[PDB]
Amino acid sequence: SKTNLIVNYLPQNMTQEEFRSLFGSIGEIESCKLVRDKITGQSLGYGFVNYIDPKDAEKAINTLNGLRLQTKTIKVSYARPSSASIRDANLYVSGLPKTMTQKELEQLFSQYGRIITSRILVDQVTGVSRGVGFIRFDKRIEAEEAIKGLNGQKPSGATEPITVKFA
RNA sequence: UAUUUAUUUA
Repeated sequence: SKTNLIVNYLPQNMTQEEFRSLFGSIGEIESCKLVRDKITGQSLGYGFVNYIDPKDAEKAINTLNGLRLQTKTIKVSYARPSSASIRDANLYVSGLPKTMTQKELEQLFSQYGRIITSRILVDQVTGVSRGVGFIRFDKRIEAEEAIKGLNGQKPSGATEPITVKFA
């Protein structure tokens, strides 16, 4: 992209001043906004930062993505143009073979579009995959196509079909 | 089985 970034997985405890201070350390900011619930005013876990110089947005991604704050590992990337088309593109998947890795899950789902995020849930105790997870596509239409082409199907070597639905 | 609960901001 260019100068506008979206920062995800922000700690519930982080303040906008800390937000601006952390990203302000990279370079001049034209504006930034820790997103908050319109009624409660509490942080929603993410925010945006728009740099003056695109080279700084690049440096922000290169240096701050993966930074661990409190219980979070923040993610820094380019904000896609705000559009209703990117909303509601998150899927809930179950029945996956527990042998499946996240790399394989994305390879499976990527046939239908650009993946923004993927996550396979694991058991705290045994540590074994639970065969469930989430996949968020770039476009709602891509998620709809994945539901149609993957719900009730059996992946590559699977013996059991999987369920795909909007989160 | 709902995520590092929560990726598009008067």
